[PDB]
Amino acid sequence: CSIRDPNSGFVFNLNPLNSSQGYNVSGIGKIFMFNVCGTMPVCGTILGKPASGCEAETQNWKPARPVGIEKSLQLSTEGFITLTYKGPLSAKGTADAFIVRFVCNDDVYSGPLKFLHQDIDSGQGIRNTYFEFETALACVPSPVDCQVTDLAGNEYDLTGLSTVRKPWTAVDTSVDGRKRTFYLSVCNPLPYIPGCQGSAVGSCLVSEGNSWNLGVVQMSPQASLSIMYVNGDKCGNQRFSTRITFECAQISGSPAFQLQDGCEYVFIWRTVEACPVVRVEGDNCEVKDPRHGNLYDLKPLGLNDTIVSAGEYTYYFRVCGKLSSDVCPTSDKSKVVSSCQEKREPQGFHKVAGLLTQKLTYENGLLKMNFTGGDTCHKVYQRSTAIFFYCDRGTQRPVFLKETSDCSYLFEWRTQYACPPFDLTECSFKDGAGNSFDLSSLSRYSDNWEAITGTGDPEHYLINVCKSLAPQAGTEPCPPEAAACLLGSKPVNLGRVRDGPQWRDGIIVLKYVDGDLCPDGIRKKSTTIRFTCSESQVNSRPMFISAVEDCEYTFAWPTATACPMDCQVTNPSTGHLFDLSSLSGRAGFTAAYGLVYMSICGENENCPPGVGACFGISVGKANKRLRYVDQVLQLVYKDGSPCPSYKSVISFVCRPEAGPTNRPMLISLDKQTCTLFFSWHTPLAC
Ligand SMILES: *[C@@H]1O[C@H](CO)[C@@H](O[C@@H]2O[C@H](CO)[C@@H](O[C@@H]3O[C@H](CO)[C@@H](O)[C@H](O[C@H]4O[C@H](CO)[C@@H](O)[C@H](O)[C@@H]4O[C@H]4O[C@H](CO)[C@@H](O)[C@H](O)[C@@H]4O[C@H]4O[C@H](CO)[C@@H](O)[C@H](O)[C@@H]4O)[C@@H]3O)[C@H](O)[C@H]2NC(C)=O)[C@H](O)[C@H]1NC(C)=O
Ligand SMILES: *[C@@H]1O[C@H](CO)[C@@H](O)[C@H](O)[C@H]1NC(C)=O
Repeated sequence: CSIRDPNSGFVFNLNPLNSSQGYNVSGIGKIFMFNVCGTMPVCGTILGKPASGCEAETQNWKPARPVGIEKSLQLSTEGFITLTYKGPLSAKGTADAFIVRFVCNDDVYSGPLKFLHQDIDSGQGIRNTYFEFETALACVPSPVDCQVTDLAGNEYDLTGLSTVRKPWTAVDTSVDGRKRTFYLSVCNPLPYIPGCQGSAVGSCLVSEGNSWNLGVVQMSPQASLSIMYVNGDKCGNQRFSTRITFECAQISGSPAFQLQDGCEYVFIWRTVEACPVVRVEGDNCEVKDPRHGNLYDLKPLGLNDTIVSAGEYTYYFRVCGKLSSDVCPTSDKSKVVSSCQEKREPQGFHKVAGLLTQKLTYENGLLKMNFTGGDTCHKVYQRSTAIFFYCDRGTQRPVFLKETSDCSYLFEWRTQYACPPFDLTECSFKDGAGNSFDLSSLSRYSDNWEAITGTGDPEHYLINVCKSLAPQAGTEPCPPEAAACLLGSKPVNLGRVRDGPQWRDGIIVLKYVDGDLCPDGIRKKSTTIRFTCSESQVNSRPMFISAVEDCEYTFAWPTATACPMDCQVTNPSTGHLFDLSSLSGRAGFTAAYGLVYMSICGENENCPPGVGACFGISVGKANKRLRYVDQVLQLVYKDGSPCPSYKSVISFVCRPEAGPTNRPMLISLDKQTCTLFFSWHTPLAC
């Protein structure tokens, strides 16, 4: 059922509206039903044909005025889209008609079908009936409002995704061969891409110098969140479509190509923009958290003037208070200075950077302060000072970020004062052998770990290491005491922090306890994290393993962190262990000069005992601290004879074949530091 707008040049398709339940509405004491670009087998059979529309009176097996033998679709005088189902020639040479108009609504897809009126010419036996059908398919390809509300009343905004300077893209290749780059836009047309322009192209595939428009910017986002772009260029008998499913997540994600269902390309987009927008203003330097319920109080940060240095300038500000420092002098009028830029001489001056304010704003889990009303910059702008507060264990000094185009001076401050109540545990332990383990690097204060489960899993798992969870984005927050959490019906506490990690039956176990009540109503849920040493897993995530009787939850985590902290050293990136013990020995070797005697990993029989190298005079004591640096193995022999302290740096370099003269060579003598630099090309370094 497809037509062209002469004003627009767009190809409209109502194809997607073929449905099976069809569409059914009341009026004039009877119910009118039909389907679109499809049949309505209920009340069918005009001749032997299945009928597109019907009529009946009810509340009914019996149909009436079956219609759909002559189907017609066209633009009227307005340039508005009309579909006519004419039925059979009853009498007097005229057929019963259904006339249905398609009216643009960006916000809905198969939007309310309302009966309008019917014209009754009894004289000519034509009972002609008139309908309106709201759809986004009627809308000409144009940019869309990118703000959404769900039925629960949570507001979102995906404008973040559309405002980017770069075009979002998902690359995807097959087992061998196929290589393609998906361009996605949100609510706005794609940026200029060679081969993809059309009218309002939302998703585009480029492969082998062929571009495909896989959906036009048509319908607004729907509520988790979804967008569909439809009416892309021909795919056999159909036209291409793209579905993007948004999911609320800690990261600023990219859209990831998931699968292809006929002519529809489906993507999953895990991003922070998809998270319910909730924002709150406070005064008296305090603000209440809408999710947890706790009160942030930043008054403690204002008990002294805060000084931050930048390049040549130096910034003074007092949190929620008047500056005490003898700079930017201004008491005149009703202006209380809270922020000052001082450019130190030369060509230095003092500029007021912000006035007193005790307003603390909370915007989607960030705390902000803006000191306004400063000295004029760029004729029209008043200098302002913004501080962004993030949760952290200790309240460290703020750091200068940048000056905006409107002379807003931006500061980040990670401080515990921005952190809800939170439990903490010692995260280093030792095994039976005395090897050191420290998982403290996996403790996250601003975010949490998202567990890896199955790809369709309706539930997500949040975990932190050796502490209770950081605050989470959304309006369904976990109980504050939880260190692990389940996110179905309600947020489920899976366990609180009690003890640190322990070597239990030859594996690293972290146990959280006293979560929500188990279904039997006598026990409380507990979580076990089983850590397994894996050098390659450097950014790894915990994999959810099992949930026994909705009571015992178990995760596994292969990670490089869980690994223990003899002339051998490990490549920190690959894990290949280089052993230089096979070269050691009191016997040792000589390097060209006069000569130089030296032994590695051990002492030499020509020098004083305990000295690694000498000539004749000690040039360094033997030692065992081997470093891997820049694909080279390195020893430093220090504390030698007096420098007219002599020292020897020995560097081992990869050589796939053992050369005809495979002995170390003195490559430098630094006279300013009395340092002897040796290089040795040996197959042992590969
Ligand atoms: C801490 O608090 C202070 C106080 O709240 C905040 O500082 C303020 O920042 C405001 C920006 O939101 C700024 O308002 C601006 O007033 C200027 C005066 O010239 C006005 O030009 C700005 O107007 C822009 O937008 C309006 C409405 O759309 C337009 O009518 C106007 O022509 C300007 O349009 C352009 O810039 C917009 C963004 O600024 C663009 O969206 C828009 O596309 C358009 O771009 C064109 O012109 C731009 C140059 O102006 C150019 O970059 C672009 O290429 C195009 O050529 C706006 O009303 C306040 O002036 C400022 N406070 C003071 C004292 O001046 C500060 O943000 C706070 N810090 C934090 C953390 O928020
Ligand atoms: C309409 O959809 C029905 C059922 O959903 C399917 O059997 C049929 O092939 C579709 N027909 C057209 C005209 O697209």
